[PDB]
Amino acid sequence: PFPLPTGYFGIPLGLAALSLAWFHLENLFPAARMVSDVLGIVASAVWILFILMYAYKLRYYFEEVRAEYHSPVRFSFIALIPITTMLVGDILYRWNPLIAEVLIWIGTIGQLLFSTLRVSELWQGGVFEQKSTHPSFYLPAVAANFTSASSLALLGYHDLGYLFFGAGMIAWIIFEPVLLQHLRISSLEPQFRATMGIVLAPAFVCVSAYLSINHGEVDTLAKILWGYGFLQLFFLLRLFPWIVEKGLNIGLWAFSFGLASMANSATAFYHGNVLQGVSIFAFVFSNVMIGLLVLMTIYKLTKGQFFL
Amino acid sequence: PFPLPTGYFGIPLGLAALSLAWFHLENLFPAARMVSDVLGIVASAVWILFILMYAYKLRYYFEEVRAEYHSPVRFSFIALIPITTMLVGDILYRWNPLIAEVLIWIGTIGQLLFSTLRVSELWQGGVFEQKSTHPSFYLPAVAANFTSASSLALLGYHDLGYLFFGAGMIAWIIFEPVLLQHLRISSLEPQFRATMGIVLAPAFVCVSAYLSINHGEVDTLAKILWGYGFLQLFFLLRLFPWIVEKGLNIGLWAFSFGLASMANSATAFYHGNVLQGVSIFAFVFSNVMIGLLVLMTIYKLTKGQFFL
Amino acid sequence: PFPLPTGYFGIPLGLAALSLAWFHLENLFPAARMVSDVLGIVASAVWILFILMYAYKLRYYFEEVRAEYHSPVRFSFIALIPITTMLVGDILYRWNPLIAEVLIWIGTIGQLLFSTLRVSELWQGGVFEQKSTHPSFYLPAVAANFTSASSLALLGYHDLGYLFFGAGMIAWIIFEPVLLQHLRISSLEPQFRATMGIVLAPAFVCVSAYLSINHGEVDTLAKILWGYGFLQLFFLLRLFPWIVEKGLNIGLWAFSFGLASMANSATAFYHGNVLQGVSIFAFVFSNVMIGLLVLMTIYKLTKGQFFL
Repeated sequence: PFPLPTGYFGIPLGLAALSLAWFHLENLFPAARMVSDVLGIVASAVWILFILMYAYKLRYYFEEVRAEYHSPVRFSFIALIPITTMLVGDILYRWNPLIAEVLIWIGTIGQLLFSTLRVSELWQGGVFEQKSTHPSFYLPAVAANFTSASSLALLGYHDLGYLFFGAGMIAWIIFEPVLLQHLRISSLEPQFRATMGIVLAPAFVCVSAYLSINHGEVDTLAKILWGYGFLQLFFLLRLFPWIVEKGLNIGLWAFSFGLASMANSATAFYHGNVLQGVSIFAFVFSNVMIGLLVLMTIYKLTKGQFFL
Repeated sequence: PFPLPTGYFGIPLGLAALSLAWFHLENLFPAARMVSDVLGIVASAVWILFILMYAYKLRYYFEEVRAEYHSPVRFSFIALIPITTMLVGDILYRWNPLIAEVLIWIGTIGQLLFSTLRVSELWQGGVFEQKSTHPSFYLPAVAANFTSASSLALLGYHDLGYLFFGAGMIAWIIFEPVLLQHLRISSLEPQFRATMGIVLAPAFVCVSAYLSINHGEVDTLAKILWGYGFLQLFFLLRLFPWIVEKGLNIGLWAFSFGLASMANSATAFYHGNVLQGVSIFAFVFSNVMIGLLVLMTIYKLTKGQFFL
Repeated sequence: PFPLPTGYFGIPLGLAALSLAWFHLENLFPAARMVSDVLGIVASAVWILFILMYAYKLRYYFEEVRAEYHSPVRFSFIALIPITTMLVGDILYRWNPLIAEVLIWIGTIGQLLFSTLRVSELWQGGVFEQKSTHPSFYLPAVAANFTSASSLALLGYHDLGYLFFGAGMIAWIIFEPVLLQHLRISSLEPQFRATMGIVLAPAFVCVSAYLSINHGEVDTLAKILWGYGFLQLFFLLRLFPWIVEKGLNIGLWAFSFGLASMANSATAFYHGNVLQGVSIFAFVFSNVMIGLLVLMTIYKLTKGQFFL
């Protein structure tokens, strides 16, 4: 097998999302920019390492890449590569806007092409099964569109960002019903339980992208999106002992994207003088959870229980 | 078996919702305030009686309470208690704002905790079944959130009300698809057919809550919500002979929440000079239907076919 | 059987939608009004011919009409008659507003009654099956409501148009999840693959109706709707070789409604100076695709492969 699973890309993804969330606090806190820079540099280094390892996989492990691409469930994790690429471009935009725009466009085109080629292929039927409805399916159809929308908004293409954001939002609200019904009916295997944290992602990622596109204006839509996001957060907090029933694992980084988007939207709301206490609580909670994830990853690295 | 099914809480629930709907017509009609006061007092008395009966059930019938709480389908009716509590708090707000706030907060916390502890347990799987997808599932995930949002808006917490309203709205949008698909596929047993009236509830309850939070402004969202609510109302009117295939019963009070929310939104739309004729028709239809429900309940009480 | 399938009504439907889209370009081009008039006249003639054929069917083939009405899947195509009637009324509104209003009201009442009588009857269950979830179900529940909303907006009834538009939009959002899940799970049979083009319709029909009701003011909702519409357009472009695996057929006109609504929304967006390049591309693409459909229909007619 390949040492690095494609699902490990959630580490740089979450770190970059948290870096952007901290970047949004540049003015109110002098060390916020330093924290954002540190997080962004760490995320960029991790993303570079993972991209090189995935290139090695393509060159010498193309059979596994083909298997995961053709699988009805594992293909969704390949969408983490363009998402993390767009996030790294967003990070670099504070230093080199040209490289940032190049990376953002590369990631947007890559994720759009991947969704067109694979997510639409499922409509043919026969390969996708009722037990293939996993939370990871948000990554190609939902998370990628929101990330592309936010990145394009960062580049100034606000109308194209609106298009991508709407695509992601409607895909999210069109897929989540069947996903939740399947979770209610057919449970979820322990090895796939860590991916339940992706259920927290779309609700907060949508509001983060919307606030990025519309210059951080807190409309009724953003408040509604936090309503659902906090409902989901409470639901998953009550289920966390069941998610980690078999123990802590690197798969819990799936919560990282949701937590970082929650922190970003929390900064946006705090800037708007709306639900300031709730925003502070959400930001602190997301930061503490991501710090615990980082500590767990460090412990796994030291103990050697990280790579496969 | 306890003489009071947990589903009988829809009587005070609908009566209180209609009382608030009439309260909204205080200025336009001099006896509207008297009608609202009468409805609110009757609803409060019925709610107090039912709360005492349920406390008796807890003290001496805790086995049945546990069975209904752990059931994947019957648990949803326990959410009627916090909803009725919040509605009674809303009623009392016109007399004792402090008691109203206390009841509203108690109900909001209770329903949020119930949804977190039970609606999220279903995701574990193995207990919820495809045949457990019933209209009653709206009560914990949807109706409770809308009622909490409207109550908080009544207290002045408009942003928290927006959060709760969005949670309820997105929960409704996420659950209704599978519910309607199941209804199309697996029919519905006669004993559960009376609960089909809850399908009418979310569309009108959402617009009622939205108009409560945003100071009764008729936005495009309210018009859209009435569009879908009237579509569903026509759909259920065509199905009413099928719903009462085995005769009228106290289960028809499930329509009461939808009718009362329709009346409240009708008052809100009439105040805004938007579709005044349709608003008057909806208000009159809701009042007449709830009066018919009250007459049926009185007939059952006299005949002795009310308690189980 | 009867020579003309009820699904052939998509020809006048698509032609009329494209005629309205071109009519929206009256001022920009001198020949735009002439093109719109030609398209509208051809669509009206085809609709008159098909209505006469369907009247002949009712008088002398009522058994087939009853069979398609009672079928859980074939009934949806009967909604094409009121939809095309409303579109023809919209066309005639430029010449005889009174006849246009009469036709629009007749079509609105007919489609509303059909949905109430049949779409709601499916909730009884036992006749609708998991394999009856086809894209054609959009026609009675979604496309009809959007067309009625747009037609009513054309007549000046903007609030009633908003009601119908919201009904259609929420019906679309409530049905698409299970439809896409079924498509992913079970492959659509080749004879029903041509109807996959109806999946493209709702996303663009919704934005077209919204622009018609709100005076073509490009709002965030319109941009979101284009986002999802273009996502679905790419998805179906990837799938087109699979849709026509067994060859081209008159069933491909199902794409006509989606393409024409895309063209109409393209005119609306170009008017507002929002994504002008994308608007031009969408308009040209829709016009070229509908022209290809027209050429295919002409070739089928010449080769005697059009009627059954």
